[PDB]
Amino acid sequence: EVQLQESGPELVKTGASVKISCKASGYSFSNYYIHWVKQSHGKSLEWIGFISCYNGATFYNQKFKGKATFTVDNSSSTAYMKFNSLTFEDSAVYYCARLPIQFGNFYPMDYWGQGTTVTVSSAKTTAPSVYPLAPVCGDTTGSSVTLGCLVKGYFPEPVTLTWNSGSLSSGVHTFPAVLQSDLYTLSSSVTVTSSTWPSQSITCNVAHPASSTKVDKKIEPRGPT
Amino acid sequence: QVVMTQSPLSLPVSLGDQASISCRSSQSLLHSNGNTYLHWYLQKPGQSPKLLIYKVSNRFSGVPDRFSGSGSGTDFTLKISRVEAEDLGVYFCSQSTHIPPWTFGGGTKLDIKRADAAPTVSIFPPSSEQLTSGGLSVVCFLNNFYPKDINVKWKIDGSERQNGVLNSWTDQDSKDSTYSMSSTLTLTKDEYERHNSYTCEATHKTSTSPIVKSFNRNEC
Amino acid sequence: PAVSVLTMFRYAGWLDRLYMLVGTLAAIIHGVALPLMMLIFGEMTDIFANAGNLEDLMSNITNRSDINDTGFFMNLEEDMTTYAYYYTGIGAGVLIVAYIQVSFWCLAAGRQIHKIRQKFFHAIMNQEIGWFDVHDVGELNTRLTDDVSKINEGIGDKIGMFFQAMATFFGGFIIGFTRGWKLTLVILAISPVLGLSAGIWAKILSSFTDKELHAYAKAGAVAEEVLAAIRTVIAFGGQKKELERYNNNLEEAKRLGIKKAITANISMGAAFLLIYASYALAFWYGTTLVLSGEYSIGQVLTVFFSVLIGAFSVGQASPNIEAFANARGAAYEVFKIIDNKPSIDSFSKSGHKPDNIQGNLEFKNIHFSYPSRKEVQILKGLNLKVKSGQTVALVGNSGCGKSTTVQLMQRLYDPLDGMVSIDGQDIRTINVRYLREIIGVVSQEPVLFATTIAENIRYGREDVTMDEIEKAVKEANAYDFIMKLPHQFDTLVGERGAQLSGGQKQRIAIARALVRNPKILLLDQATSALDTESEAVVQAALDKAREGRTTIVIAHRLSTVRNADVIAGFDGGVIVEQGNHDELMREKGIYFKLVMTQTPASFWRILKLNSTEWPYFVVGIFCAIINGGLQPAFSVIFSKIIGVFTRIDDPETKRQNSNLFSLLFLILGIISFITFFLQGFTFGKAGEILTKRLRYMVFKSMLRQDVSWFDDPKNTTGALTTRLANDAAQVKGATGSRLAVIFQNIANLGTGIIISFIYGWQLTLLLLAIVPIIAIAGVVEMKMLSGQALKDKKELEGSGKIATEAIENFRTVVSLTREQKFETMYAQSLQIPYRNAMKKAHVFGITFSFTQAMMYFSYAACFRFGAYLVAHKLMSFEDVLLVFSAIVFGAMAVGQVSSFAPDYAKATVSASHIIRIIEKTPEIDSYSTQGLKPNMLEGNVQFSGVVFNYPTRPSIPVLQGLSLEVKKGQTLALVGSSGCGKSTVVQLLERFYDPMAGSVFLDGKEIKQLNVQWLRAQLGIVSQEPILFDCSIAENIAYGDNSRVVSYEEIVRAAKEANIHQFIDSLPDKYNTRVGDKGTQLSGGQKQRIAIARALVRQPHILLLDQATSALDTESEKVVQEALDKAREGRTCIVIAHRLSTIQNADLIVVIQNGKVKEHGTHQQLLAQKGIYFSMVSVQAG
Ligand SMILES: O[C@@H](COc1cccc2ncccc12)CN1CCN([C@@H]2c3ccccc3[C@@H]3[C@H](c4ccccc42)C3(F)F)CC1
Ligand SMILES: O[C@@H](COc1cccc2ncccc12)CN1CCN([C@@H]2c3ccccc3[C@@H]3[C@H](c4ccccc42)C3(F)F)CC1
Ligand SMILES: CC(C)CCC[C@@H](C)[C@H]1CC[C@H]2[C@@H]3CC=C4C[C@@H](O)CC[C@]4(C)[C@H]3CC[C@]12C
Ligand SMILES: CC(C)CCC[C@@H](C)[C@H]1CC[C@H]2[C@@H]3CC=C4C[C@@H](O)CC[C@]4(C)[C@H]3CC[C@]12C
Ligand SMILES: CC(C)CCC[C@@H](C)[C@H]1CC[C@H]2[C@@H]3CC=C4C[C@@H](O)CC[C@]4(C)[C@H]3CC[C@]12C
Ligand SMILES: CC(C)CCC[C@@H](C)[C@H]1CC[C@H]2[C@@H]3CC=C4C[C@@H](O)CC[C@]4(C)[C@H]3CC[C@]12C
Ligand SMILES: CC(C)CCC[C@@H](C)[C@H]1CC[C@H]2[C@@H]3CC=C4C[C@@H](O)CC[C@]4(C)[C@H]3CC[C@]12C
Ligand SMILES: CC(C)CCC[C@@H](C)[C@H]1CC[C@H]2[C@@H]3CC=C4C[C@@H](O)CC[C@]4(C)[C@H]3CC[C@]12C
Ligand SMILES: CC(C)CCC[C@@H](C)[C@H]1CC[C@H]2[C@@H]3CC=C4C[C@@H](O)CC[C@]4(C)[C@H]3CC[C@]12C
Ligand SMILES: *[C@@H]1O[C@H](CO)[C@@H](O)[C@H](O)[C@H]1NC(C)=O
Repeated sequence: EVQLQESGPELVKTGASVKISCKASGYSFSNYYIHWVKQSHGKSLEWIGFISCYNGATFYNQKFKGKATFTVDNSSSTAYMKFNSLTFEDSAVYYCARLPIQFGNFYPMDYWGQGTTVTVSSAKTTAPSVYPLAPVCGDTTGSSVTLGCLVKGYFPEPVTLTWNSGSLSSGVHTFPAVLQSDLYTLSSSVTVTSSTWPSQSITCNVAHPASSTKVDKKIEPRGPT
Repeated sequence: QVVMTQSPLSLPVSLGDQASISCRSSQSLLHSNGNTYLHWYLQKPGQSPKLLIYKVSNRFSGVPDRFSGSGSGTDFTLKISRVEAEDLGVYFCSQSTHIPPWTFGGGTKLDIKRADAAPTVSIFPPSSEQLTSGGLSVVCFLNNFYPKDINVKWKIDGSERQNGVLNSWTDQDSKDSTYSMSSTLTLTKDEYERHNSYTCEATHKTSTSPIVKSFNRNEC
Repeated sequence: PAVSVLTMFRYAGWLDRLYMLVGTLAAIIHGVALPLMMLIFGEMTDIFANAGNLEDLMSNITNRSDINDTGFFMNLEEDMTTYAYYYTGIGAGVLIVAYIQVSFWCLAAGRQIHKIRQKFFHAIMNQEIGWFDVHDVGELNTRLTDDVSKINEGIGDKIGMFFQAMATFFGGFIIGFTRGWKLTLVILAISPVLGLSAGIWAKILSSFTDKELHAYAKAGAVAEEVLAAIRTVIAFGGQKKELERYNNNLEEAKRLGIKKAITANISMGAAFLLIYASYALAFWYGTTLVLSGEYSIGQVLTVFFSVLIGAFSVGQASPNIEAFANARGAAYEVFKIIDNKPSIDSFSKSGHKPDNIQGNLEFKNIHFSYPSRKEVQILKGLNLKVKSGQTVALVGNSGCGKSTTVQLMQRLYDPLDGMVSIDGQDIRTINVRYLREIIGVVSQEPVLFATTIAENIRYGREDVTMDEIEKAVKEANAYDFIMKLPHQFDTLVGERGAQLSGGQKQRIAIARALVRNPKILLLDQATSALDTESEAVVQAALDKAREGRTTIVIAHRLSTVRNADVIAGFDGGVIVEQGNHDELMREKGIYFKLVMTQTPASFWRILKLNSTEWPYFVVGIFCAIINGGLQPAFSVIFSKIIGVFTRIDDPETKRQNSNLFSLLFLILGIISFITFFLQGFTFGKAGEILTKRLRYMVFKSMLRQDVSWFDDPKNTTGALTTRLANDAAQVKGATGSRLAVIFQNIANLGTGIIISFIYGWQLTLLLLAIVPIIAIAGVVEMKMLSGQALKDKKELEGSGKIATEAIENFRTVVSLTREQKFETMYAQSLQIPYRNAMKKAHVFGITFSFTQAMMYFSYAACFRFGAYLVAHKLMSFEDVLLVFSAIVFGAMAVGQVSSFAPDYAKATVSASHIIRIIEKTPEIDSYSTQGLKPNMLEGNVQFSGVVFNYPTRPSIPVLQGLSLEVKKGQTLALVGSSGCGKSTVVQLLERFYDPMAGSVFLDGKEIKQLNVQWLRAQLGIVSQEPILFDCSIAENIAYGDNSRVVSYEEIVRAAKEANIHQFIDSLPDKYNTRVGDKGTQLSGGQKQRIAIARALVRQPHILLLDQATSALDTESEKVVQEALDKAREGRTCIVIAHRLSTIQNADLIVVIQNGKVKEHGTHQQLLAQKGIYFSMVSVQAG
């Protein structure tokens, strides 16, 4: 069994430095290199650099010289990069993988760490603003009706949105959170039968456990407004 | 740097037949040795990227015999044989034999190959609490469509707008195997009280005319 | 027969136990320097290996700065220096630890031997003469010498080296189990066969310098038999049978030497096969594991080297327990003698001290038997008394009781029953030192110490002044000859000094007894073989000494029996006759019977000696260049199999190159085994052929040459048996082995220095400046393994002869009670080489330490300069490892090769001696077939004026013009006096010499021009003492006429004319009864009859009879005269004699003096002329 596994996910502010660790466990740690790579959101994996893992002789990429620095710890069998001089562009998911030293470059990176993410923030905690969304006043013609409720402006992730606190699972299309202006935005919707609404009561229950905020807005039909 | 270009961006594979991915270099990966190095990794969602095919023809110890490599020069191919439900990840192809940029490939997801379908577009008006707070936020849902080829477009009173807009696509369903997405226009309050015809465009490959949905503000 | 471990160290103080307890810890700390050296070597090769992979990755980036290929390589350069300090630490901390390891064991076991040696000699000297009668003297002397040398080598330095080998073993396995364990278990699976082969090779190595005189000793006995008596061999024509007798046993010794050489060299070759096959197995599994990414190359090198040197150290720790295994047996033989307590204890001082002693005495019923000869009781029930001044004498039976009471007076034995009491006081309650202080004795045959005259008087008493000595030697009637002395009393007298007469030593011995000032003077047969002209003056001297002492004279010349006071006679061990002279005359007993009866090297010549076996030398040197050239092949294969890992490559290319190089290790192992076996076998055969052929040729050319060559004291039987026994096997080591050494070393270092100037030269100049010291390291370690202790024992010979000189004549010392002088004479002569051995231990320890310290500083300096030279890209790491491996391991290999062979200087001086012996040719060549070879059968020998002097000394002319003619058939006899040389013309008849002026006219013909083998074919000789051989009596008798076809019937005939024929028939296995030390021993008369029968086998025309006196049987005289009278009838005889019972039937007797016949004629004529013959009849008639 060979297993590299890594730290936890970060939530660091802009300008600070972060240390992320790759605890190699299950092999003879003092031969193989350790290669640190970076994957952005939906892009090709770039390559940052490696460490000699016997005497700490490092080699960086060209773009990442200076704003990264690696260090080893042979006793605990880990490897670190202390990632100074943060920008917004350095929010990614970072992996570690090993290369043997007797026949490196002529062998693949045979085992990879699980990879854990770095999230550069610039603001502080803010409450969500749960708005409900009604069907359009005017035309109501279809035998299937769609109900949604928007959550805008919160920070930071996650938010547990659930219609009726878990009694409705018939088309809840919960969407991923979208970043804009360093403020997240989630949305969600469900399609129910035409005979259910507004004849029955239904609502979502937004909970934001990062700020202990639990809001329960009941949707209403658009009448005069 | 060999500027690698793995060039399917997705692969609509069914469940129980053959799949085929490319991997196309930008300089020939023949070393002075008689060997061609480029390797093939499976990356499951969330977990660590595993190794499946290395040194294009060989096979790593542990992976089943459904996998096979091919090709030489500047064109390479992995071949799944009779795909199960367990091989659904994203596949990419290191490397450069001209180090140390050490390039990697783009990636290729997989699919479950639904039959074609049409979206059910829905526009929701701005909420009354957003009318009290002082912004506009109009949201368009459109659900249960296949495949993932769409370009939604927002048009106000017959005039286009490509600023202040979001898009969020969900991923593949494991119960019906379809997609859905959303767009949201976001601006100030006073922009909302100048127009009536708020429209959307559903440019899907399964129709010629885009499915337009609309509502008018001044009546309710 | 061995002692326990806690007994051998019982003669150690506390400084010796401190020396051993520090030497053990220094042995263990020196034990674990080599596994730690391999650990730091593995860690360094790991550093150099890791940096190299990074070099190429960097190499493909073209814009990379020089400071870049400095930082990775700067780090390599900086790390190297800390390991240079590690190596200098191990070197300077093994220097002082090896110095404490060697110096504190040679000291602590030279001190115990220097105590045990003098305590053993003191234990020998304080023993009973009865115990000394049972044990041998030569066995005891050899016991002293070789047993104390074995106890010196058994605890000397072997135990510290044993602890070092065991500590290296344990350090090797601890490093092998804590660095990486799978490879250690793999090599430990084949560990027992490795240790077994190393143990066999170590037993071969430590027992290298050993002469092996067990194969040759049959021929050695043949040579020491024949060369002990050479005058007989030339006379009887004994050449071809003697050479065949030598030749067969020599062939057997050749065959045994062949098998020993083949076994020794296959035992060396199997060890190198196991070394290289273990290299192949361990690197095949090591690069199965390092290509799986589990170890590195550092851990593979470290656990492989450390487990290998562990298995070979338990290999080499076996003979150092063998030496302690047999020193346990030698210490029993020493400690049992030093354990025993004598019953009389002549060193103890507890008895009485009488004063005013006069010498009253009483024998009271003594019943005594010998403790050696137990079965017969000689004395019983004796009762004799004496008063003051009464000179008692005793006469009677022969040798029974004449000596037992003269020994019992000094208390040499206790009586088993009875109690002799001196002056009414017990003899066993006096202090025995004081008891032997008051009684003097003069022995029958006096032995004299090889010292000066005055020092021989000094043994009488150590407080005497020279005035007393001078008045004693004038008092004892000895001053006449001693005033004709060269300078003074410092005159060297002895068997190596002036060869004196028996009466002179006799009267100086009574003079020593007079300086003792005895009170009960004893005399036992002071006229054993003394002439009548000296017995009168020594009798006069002892008659001057008789006034005032209780004298007991027991001697011959039964005339002072008249002047004696009281006489007694032996009767079956009970003396019952007592009375004065005329009273014994009227008793008419045995005394009446007495008065009735009496009254350039040139090394090409040494190889030119072996010009017949060049089809062995060609395959020998063609095999030796191959066998001494595969050390650079091992260096290049080791360098490539490590340099395949300091480069980046595929996995499969690395796998197949490692498989190829492990295969080349196994192929090199099989080739090295085959070439060691053949280089052993062919030089073994071409050495033993020259030993056999050179021994046969030197024996043929040594037997042939003249009689005068055997007369010089540099050609003795001992020296010639040494130069025949020891020198063929020392010319065998200057023809083949020297060529093997030169060709192995010239391949082993020419190939190394040539390829190490090809690859990297700035390192090999440095290593070539170091190489002589590490070659000397190899040679001094190989001197330590076998030959260190052997040299020292030849130096100690000052006390080597004092002990054997004072243990032979032990009876003289115990009579004198002067043991303390001999003990201090031993003590100071032992005190000087003890200090010399301590200085040699303080030299050998420091030289053996400094060579090892240079051996580790070679690693340090070489790899530091190698790292600097690598970090500027002009040598790779594999080339630095190649240069180091060649020009270090080749230097250790030429050290071990140049010391493993035998020496050259002793070999070339032995070759010069053999080449100067085997080619020289005398004038009387005994193999010259040329000559007249006539048919003469009458034999008229006519001398005419022969003038002769011996070549051993030209200072005394002995023959002055002798003319002598013998008539046919008559028995012409010749008798003379002392110093005249009665047998000179007797030896000259066989041409044993050649006189200067004059000639022999054998029927008018000179012996110069005859054919010598014809002359020996018609000539028979009788010797004084016969020379008997280790064959049957049929060939001892049939020896009389060699080169013949003599059969059983003439042996029967010569037995008829011998009167031993029915004596042969009285013996079982009649002619087959082998005689010797393996057979029976005969009396003088029977061996005389053997000689006469042997000479009379030939049936010659002329006989030569040469007889001497001092026979003790004296009853076979009539039978040897009747066989001579069977020969005095038709065979011309020449007779000398000492018994004058042949002067009547001899025909023409001659007086010989001044080289001239005094007078011709018969017996009555020369007796009536009142010449010297009148004097001999007047002497022997009284
Ligand atoms: O010289 C010392 C110090 O050892 C070293 C120290 C530091 C560095 C070294 N580097 C290389 C080699 C040795 C190094 C080692 N002696 C060298 C000589 N051995 C001798 C010896 C003698 C003749 C031929 C071959 C051998 C070799 C081993 C061996 C086995 C059984 C009995 C004796 C020996 C063998 F038959 F296989 C003993 C140890
Ligand atoms: O010189 C060589 C070859 O020896 C000869 C070559 C040619 C001819 C010869 N002729 C006669 C005698 C020897 C000859 C011998 N050294 C002797 C010293 N070794 C030492 C050594 C030391 C102690 C115990 C065992 C060993 C043996 C080998 C070894 C391995 C690694 C490091 C050092 C050594 C080992 F651990 F297995 C090296 C080879
Ligand atoms: C000047 C003299 C007296 C000092 C002698 C220095 C020697 C004995 C010392 C100096 C450096 C020491 C080494 C330091 C580090 C190591 C590595 C460790 O894991 C095993 C022991 C080992 C290998 C030590 C062995 C003993 C050592 C070699
Ligand atoms: C004295 C000799 C004849 C006894 C036999 C010893 C040799 C031939 C045997 C004993 C133990 C064996 C080893 C035991 C373990 C393995 C693991 C295997 O996966 C590779 C081969 C290897 C390394 C074997 C090689 C052969 C081996 C070393
Ligand atoms: C007597 C002791 C030393 C055991 C000796 C074992 C030797 C003879 C045997 C055991 C295993 C063998 C190896 C097995 C496999 C091969 C692969 C071949 O392509 C090269 C030779 C090589 C590498 C052999 C070398 C010889 C070898 C090492
Ligand atoms: C390239 C040239 C210089 C290499 C020549 C090698 C020479 C210098 C070396 C290699 C082995 C050496 C020999 C090794 C052994 C001995 C035995 C000694 O009792 C006499 C010197 C002698 C015979 C040496 C003479 C010089 C020698 C022959
Ligand atoms: C390139 C030239 C300088 C090489 C010359 C090599 C000379 C300087 C060295 C190398 C090996 C040395 C020999 C190595 C071993 C011994 C054996 C010893 O019992 C006598 C000295 C002797 C014979 C040395 C003499 C000098 C020597 C021959
Ligand atoms: C008379 C000549 C041969 C000197 C004998 C002692 C030599 C062999 C030993 C004793 C001290 C040792 C030195 C100890 C310290 C170091 C410093 C290091 O940075 C280089 C090696 C070096 C310099 C060692 C080289 C070898 C050395 C000089
Ligand atoms: C025999 C005598 C005269 C010389 C012996 C010492 C020689 C063999 C060795 C001992 C240590 C070695 C030195 C080790 C350290 C360095 C410092 C490095 O930056 C240059 C090389 C240099 C200077 C080496 C030159 C050779 C050297 C001095
Ligand atoms: C790298 O490139 C620059 C200019 O392109 C040049 O100045 C520099 O010397 C180069 N470095 C080396 C080691 O050539």
